[PDB]
Amino acid sequence: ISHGRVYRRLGLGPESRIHLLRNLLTGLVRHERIEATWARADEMRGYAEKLIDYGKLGDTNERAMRMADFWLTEKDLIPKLFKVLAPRFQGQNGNYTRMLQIPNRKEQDRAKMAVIEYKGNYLPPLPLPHRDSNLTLLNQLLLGLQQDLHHNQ
Amino acid sequence: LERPIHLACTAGIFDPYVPPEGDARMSLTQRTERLRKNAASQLAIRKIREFDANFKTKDFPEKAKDIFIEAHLCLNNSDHDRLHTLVTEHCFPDMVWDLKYKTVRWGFVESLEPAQVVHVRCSNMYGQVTVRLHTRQTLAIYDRFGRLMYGQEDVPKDVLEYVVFERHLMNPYGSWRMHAKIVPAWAPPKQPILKTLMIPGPQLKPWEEYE
Amino acid sequence: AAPKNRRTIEVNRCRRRNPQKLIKIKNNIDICPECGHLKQKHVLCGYCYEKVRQETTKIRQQIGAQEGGPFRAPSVETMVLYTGEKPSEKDQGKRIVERNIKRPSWFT
Amino acid sequence: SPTELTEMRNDLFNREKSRQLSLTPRTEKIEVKHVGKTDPGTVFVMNKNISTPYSCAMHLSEWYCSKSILALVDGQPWDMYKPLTKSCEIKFLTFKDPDPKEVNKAYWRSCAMMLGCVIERAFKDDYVVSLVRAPEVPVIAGAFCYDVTLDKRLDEWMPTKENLRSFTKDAHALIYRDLPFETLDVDARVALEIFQHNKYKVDFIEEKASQNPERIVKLHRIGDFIDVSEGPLIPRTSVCFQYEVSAVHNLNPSQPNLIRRFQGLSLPTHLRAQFTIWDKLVERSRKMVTED
Amino acid sequence: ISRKWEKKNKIVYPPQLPGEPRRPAEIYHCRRQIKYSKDKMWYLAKMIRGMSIDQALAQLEFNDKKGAQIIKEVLLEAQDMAVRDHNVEFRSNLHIAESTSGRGQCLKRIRYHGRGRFGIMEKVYCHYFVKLVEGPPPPPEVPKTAVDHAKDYIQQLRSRTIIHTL
Ligand SMILES: [Mg+2]
Ligand SMILES: [Mg+2]
Ligand SMILES: [Mg+2]
Ligand SMILES: [Zn+2]
Repeated sequence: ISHGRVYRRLGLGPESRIHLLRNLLTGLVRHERIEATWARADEMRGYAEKLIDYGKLGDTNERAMRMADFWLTEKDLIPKLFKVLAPRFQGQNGNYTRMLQIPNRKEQDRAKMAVIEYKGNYLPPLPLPHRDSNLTLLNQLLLGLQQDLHHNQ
Repeated sequence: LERPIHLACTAGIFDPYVPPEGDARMSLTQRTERLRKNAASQLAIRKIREFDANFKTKDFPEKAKDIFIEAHLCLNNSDHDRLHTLVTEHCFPDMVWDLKYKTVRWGFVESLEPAQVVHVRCSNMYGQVTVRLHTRQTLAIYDRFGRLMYGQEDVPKDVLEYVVFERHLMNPYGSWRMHAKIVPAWAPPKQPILKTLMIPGPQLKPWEEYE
Repeated sequence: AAPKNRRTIEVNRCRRRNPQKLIKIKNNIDICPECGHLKQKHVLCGYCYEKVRQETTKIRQQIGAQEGGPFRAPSVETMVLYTGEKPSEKDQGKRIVERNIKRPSWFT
Repeated sequence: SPTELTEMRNDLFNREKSRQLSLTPRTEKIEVKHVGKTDPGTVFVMNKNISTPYSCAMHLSEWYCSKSILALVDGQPWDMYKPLTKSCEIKFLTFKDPDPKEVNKAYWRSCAMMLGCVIERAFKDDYVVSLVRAPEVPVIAGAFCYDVTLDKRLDEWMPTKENLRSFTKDAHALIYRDLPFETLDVDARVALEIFQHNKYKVDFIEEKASQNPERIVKLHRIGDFIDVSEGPLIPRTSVCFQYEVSAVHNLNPSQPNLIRRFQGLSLPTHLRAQFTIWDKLVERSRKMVTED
Repeated sequence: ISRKWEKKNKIVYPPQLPGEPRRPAEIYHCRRQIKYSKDKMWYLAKMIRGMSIDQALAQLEFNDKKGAQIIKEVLLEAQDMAVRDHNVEFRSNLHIAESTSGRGQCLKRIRYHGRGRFGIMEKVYCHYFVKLVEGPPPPPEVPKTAVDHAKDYIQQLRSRTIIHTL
């Protein structure tokens, strides 16, 4: 009976879970694109989004600095969070991270894998799933339906 | 190797005779040409006479023709034992290597024109005689499963080929055996395989890009 | 508790060939438009993804040389330029990573 | 009798096939190069006038066979089952291409032809049904249209809902048969002979023959049914999955000969539609279509 | 040990006469000493039975089992020799007629236990066999209709005879 609980049980315990997640978050901020097991990447996605919000609060905020200090073990990253990532995501209200499933791991444990990144990074674009064009057969028929309904009141 | 390896034939042709463009006609001339190159080739004939003494260009084409017909007919029966006597060790793998697990039906239709010796050479000592053959033949090759993959069951097509025979003059038990065929550049292309082929393009790893 | 009788191959064949124990056939396998290799509908193409990361490693390798040591992350945005490209006015005051190869067609 | 026309028309169709098949003696090899994005550079050594683009797809893999609806031979759309004629570069088109304009037309034309086949055999042999034309309508119109002239006896009978439902049942039967769309490029003379009785078809053949420098006219056959075509068609009738004969509308200026336009919608297996989406599209396919 | 599966590719039939259906090609291939349980390999071999070559490869590429890659590699080798050596025209025109696993020669080792007791462990090997038959996969299985079931029942009734009498 684990109804309503919003966390995975990871690592050696609750504290170990935080540290495992913290290490992934630290890697994500530095490199902006990280591969982990799909479950662990999903666990860390929420923290990645909330960290940007703390960065938006501002450099001078004391709580933001303490939060940034705890989560970014490599302390050179803290300037990056407040002066690079937060300015980038000023317009958005959320959805800063992009997470997609990668083919399973070829390492005899066949782990389910994911790629987690921050949006807007400098790295080569991921091969995202592109929806079909309006020129396809089904789309054109729907486009015809849309035009008639809009034009005819 | 303590014992020297024994070779009864030599791979290749000592001097590859170049057929004259247009020779495939009127199906003299080439008869004169062997006379014309007598210095290069008659001397070879003279040496062949010494070790043989019964080598007459007049009668060799008949014997040379006979070997050609019989050698191929072994392919139908697949009598490799006979065929080894008829052809040299250089010729044998070329004829038979790709016919394994296949059945070939080959027959000889009447010869269009008389066979003629066209070029001979000598080198312990080997003597090679090139002969010119124009003949109509039939060929059909099948799969393991009996399905036809090449040729037409029974239609005669005229063939002009130049076949090199060879003999080991020194050996007492040597004989004239089919050795090689010289293909002229001007020859028309042979019939294509019945089936259709895919020639794969370059395979590229993720790093690479097509060009 | 230990077995009271040997289990016959007739019983055993019913256990290990029951449909519940068989490998399910997958209906979500599709071919990738760009590379022409196989993929699952909900999963990224592994061939195309393989291209992206190996280019990423090349970029990150160049980054390591420029920084030269740990704890040298910039406080300014980063940008990658390939041979034949020069920083624009908007590119002013941003770390530039230089790559010997030409700009990949897919990368823009 | 109508059965006789099917027999005689089929005989002429087969006679032309053998004549062209016999026309090519021996085997001549044509090199056709794959120019598509995937598997680039592959060269298919095919036989002239016998092999088809489907055979090239067979060499590569089953994905090409299942997903390829059309081929681009030297920049022109070709039927998958139309024998290749000369050395060229070939590319395979699918329904999910970024701009599948040519594929959409071929699917639309084929579905219209399937409508004609159903109509001919639907009515009782007592009445006389004559196929006039299949107007070329944009896919945006929302339905494919086939024009037909029924007997004067039915000059004021209109199909009911059950009658229209009956038509779709025949169409689905055609799909289940999985009949390949045979292709012939034939000179006017033979096409006119096959379609001598139908005045409407005859004039259409004349137009489509004058258009080309020679008298070549495209003929396509589904089973026994035969028809003239505006261009390339789908490989097989199994491509269609959802099919509907939406409605029939009488063309008002048809006093000399009452022409009734038949309308329907279809979608391939590759692009299926959800239940609700299909219903809404079907409703919009029951409205008149004006060729533009 | 016996190695008859390899020999089957050497059978040569006589030329077919003009009035006869074209014989489909058959290719036999195997990989012998595979470090993998035959019981485990059966499931992978079972799944691809009857499928086309491309369909079998697609399913194997996305299976997480160790044996899937082994079977896939064998299937690709079988495909190449079919076209290269057995006069198969189209690579795609192939289906899995037979696919099964057999026991290999195994090695006996010692499994240590708690109190100086031991057990005999087996280092298991297995073989994998396939036959590829040219042509589309045979049509799938069609279940009996209700009318077919009724017809069989009536035949049983009509077969009844008066038993143990003249
Ligand atoms: Mg939960
Ligand atoms: Mg122990
Ligand atoms: Mg045991
Ligand atoms: Zn891809």
